[PDB]
Amino acid sequence: TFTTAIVPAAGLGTRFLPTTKSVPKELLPVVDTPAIELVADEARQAGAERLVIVTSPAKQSIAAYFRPAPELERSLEEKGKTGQLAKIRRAPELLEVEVAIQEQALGLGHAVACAEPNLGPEDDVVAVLLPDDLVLPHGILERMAKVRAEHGGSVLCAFDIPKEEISAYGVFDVSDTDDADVKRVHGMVEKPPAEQAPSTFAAAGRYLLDRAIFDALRRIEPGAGGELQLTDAVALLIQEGHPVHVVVHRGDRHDLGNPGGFLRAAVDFALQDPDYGPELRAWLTDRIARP
Amino acid sequence: TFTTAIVPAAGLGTRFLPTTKSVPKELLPVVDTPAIELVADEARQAGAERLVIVTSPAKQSIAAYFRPAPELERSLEEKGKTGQLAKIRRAPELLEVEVAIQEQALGLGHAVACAEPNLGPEDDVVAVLLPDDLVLPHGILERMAKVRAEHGGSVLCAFDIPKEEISAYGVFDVSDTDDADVKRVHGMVEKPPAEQAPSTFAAAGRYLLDRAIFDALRRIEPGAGGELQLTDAVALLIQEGHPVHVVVHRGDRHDLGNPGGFLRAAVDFALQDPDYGPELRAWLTDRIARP
Ligand SMILES: O=c1ccn([C@@H]2O[C@H](COP(=O)(O)OP(=O)(O)O)[C@@H](O)[C@H]2O)c(=O)[nH]1
Ligand SMILES: O=c1ccn([C@@H]2O[C@H](COP(=O)(O)OP(=O)(O)O)[C@@H](O)[C@H]2O)c(=O)[nH]1
Ligand code: NA
Repeated sequence: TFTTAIVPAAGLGTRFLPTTKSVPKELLPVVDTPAIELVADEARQAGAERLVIVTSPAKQSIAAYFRPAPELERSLEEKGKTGQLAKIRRAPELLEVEVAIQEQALGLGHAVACAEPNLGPEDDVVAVLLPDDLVLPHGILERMAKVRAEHGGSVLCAFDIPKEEISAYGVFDVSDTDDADVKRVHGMVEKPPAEQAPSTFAAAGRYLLDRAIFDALRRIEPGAGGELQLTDAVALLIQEGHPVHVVVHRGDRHDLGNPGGFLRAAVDFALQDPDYGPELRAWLTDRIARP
Repeated sequence: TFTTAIVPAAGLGTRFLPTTKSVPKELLPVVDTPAIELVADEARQAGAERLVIVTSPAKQSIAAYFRPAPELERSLEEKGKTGQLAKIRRAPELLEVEVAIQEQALGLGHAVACAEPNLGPEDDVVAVLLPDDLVLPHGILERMAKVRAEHGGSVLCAFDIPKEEISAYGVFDVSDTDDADVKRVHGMVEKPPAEQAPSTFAAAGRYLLDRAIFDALRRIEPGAGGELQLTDAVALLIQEGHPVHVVVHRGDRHDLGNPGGFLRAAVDFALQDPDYGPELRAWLTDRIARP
């Protein structure tokens, strides 16, 4: 049981210039649907009632997407576009949405800290979903919530990636529990060489964090500019005997962080859509047989 | 010889809801570059010195895209990201851009009519580029200008589409000239059944229009709700003996009007981009051979 999910959405998306000069990265469509909607939908399916979106001053339009649009709805109703009407009603009815402002892009720990004013006394634990990761099928947070129910404390997420390929990620130092997909976390190493990787478990952008994380984020050594390393806040909770576990995702994943990975997501989803799939698959079938 | 290009961009992209509730269709990226920049570049490559973008009040932001971004530019300089800096300076430096408002989306003829106040004393001919078409590899307007230099009057654009796939388009009733890719236009049929199509030449969204089109757009019978169609204006000029020719494009084209056509564009470009091609091709080889 968490009721509040936090989405850190305050980057620029340099890798998507020049589009992200004018469009927030999180509003970019996967086929026809903004990435932020796909992440809100995952959060709702795992039981979120509220979504706190952390954004920069210039990207406040992310949240405006989740507000009703009576005029557009009326216009669409008047033209009998009932299918398109349902699509625009979906995000505003998923859950309650609020914005927290991160004044400057000081990193992920700082972003999470910026959400604390939006929490209530009922928020003993909060979900955190990074919008550049899609984790499929939906439900990693449900597996994580079961871990929290049995062990208390905080829960993280990993992908299983061979050591030869993991050096770009944070890698957990782990030991076994009674469940093979659930590991006790002793720590994390940033970007180990293959030979020094403590495991094949690479950190993924899903979190179920005890409310104690906020106090840990205030107690850690800030960075040069005021960057608060979420990883250091987790290490502090560990040192103070807070239970931290990880669930290993065994499904598919997509990385919306660069245009290449984004395009893979979009093709993957379009090919399953009966409106787009057949005609795109036939086109692709010929396109890739030629230069 | 034209210096002004008009881009009608005032539709809602219904086919891209729910994204187009918040993001103008014409700012959506093809790999990482907004559609509108690709169209602007085609215009500039045909010798346009000015872009008049016709848009709705809701979609004026398509304007800011073409403005300098000082703080963003300085940030990239400071980080030494010379290649990304060039990406964001490309659009503002392509050509002069201005905006004309279409208050309500009453059709393409009405949209073109909205750009008339932006014309100066030398705009005897104007280019029109529909932003949902890409004409590859090198556009077509330079070829159209040559036709206008030979014959006077106005020039249209067609794709060569088999009769059994042509029924979604306007189809020209034509006769031959000396040049196999230039036809004399006698008329245009809307959405003929295959067996009735007067040719395989489907109307494409490029035009080189004599200034006389604005008077034709004033004299044609408005629609049920005030919809002027460019079609009726062209037919009226033809009736009055205005010469109308069409150039048949034989190269490639993309349709950015729907999510399917848009992804085909993105995959086409990414496969030719060395940053994505080889790996994307293999990904695609596997992906299309499974549901
Ligand atoms: O809510 C957030 C999300 C990210 N970031 C930071 O902003 C950058 C993320 O940029 P993004 O994820 O948009 O990717 P880019 O394309 O800019 O590299 C990194 O420095 C993150 O630490 C942040 O401060 N707040
Ligand atoms: O500048 C323009 C461009 C289009 N339209 C009209 O708007 C509709 C098309 O909208 P759009 O091209 O965005 O496509 P959609 O996704 O809505 O079908 C057609 O009736 C066009 O004639 C318009 O009034 N002004
Ligand atoms: Na560019």
